[PDB]
Amino acid sequence: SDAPNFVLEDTNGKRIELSDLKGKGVFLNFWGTWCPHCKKEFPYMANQYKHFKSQGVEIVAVNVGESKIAVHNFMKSYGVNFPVVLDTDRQVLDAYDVSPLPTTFLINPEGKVVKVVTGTMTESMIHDYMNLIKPGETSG
Repeated sequence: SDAPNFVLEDTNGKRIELSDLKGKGVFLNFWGTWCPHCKKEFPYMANQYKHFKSQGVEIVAVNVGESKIAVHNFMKSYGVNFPVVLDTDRQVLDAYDVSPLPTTFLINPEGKVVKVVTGTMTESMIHDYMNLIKPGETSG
């Protein structure tokens, strides 16, 4: 049930450790630039993140070991506005035993995996999933 801890660099070179996000809900995505689901769902995530960032939900979109350039090109094409990290050796992918691409893990403020999602997600499902993990209620 507990999300394995990991440390990866984001696309700006910043160290991101999962446990440094305790107290927040984490929408943890594993994805590749070629994935039909990701091309569709990344824009929905980016629109939802505009609302949920200020409700204590963080997104960590773990790319499965593709190049910096391929990742950058995808992020620009799909308007990504949330943290993307590079699982350069697929170590984290292996720790989470991820099969289909993509896979999403809903992690609560305590670091517990509350749902694993491999199906297609509408923007509404993404909204409800972020609600499922946000730390209580935050005032406007």
